[PDB]
Amino acid sequence: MASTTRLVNDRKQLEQQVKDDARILADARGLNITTVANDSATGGQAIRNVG
Amino acid sequence: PNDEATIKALDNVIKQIEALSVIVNRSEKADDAQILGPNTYKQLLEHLFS
Repeated sequence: MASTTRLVNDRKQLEQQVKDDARILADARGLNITTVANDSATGGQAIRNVG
Repeated sequence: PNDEATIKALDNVIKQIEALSVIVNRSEKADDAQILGPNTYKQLLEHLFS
């Protein structure tokens, strides 16, 4: 029970902080949206009324 | 308990924590401004009489 028993939590906090400041400064470069089309047809068997 | 595993775990944890606390964030981007090269006017044709 000393300062050596606080290393794992220290690493957790350090990891979270590094993940945050690695993204605050990263540049924002937006991409161009493409591949948009109507390709969601639905199949099945017809009714074919008899008479 | 084996006393040769605790030392290895402590080594790994210390080394990882210290490798995490050395990396720094620094950028050198420029500004969105332009250069604004020189230019001159040009006159259009005109007709004159009196």
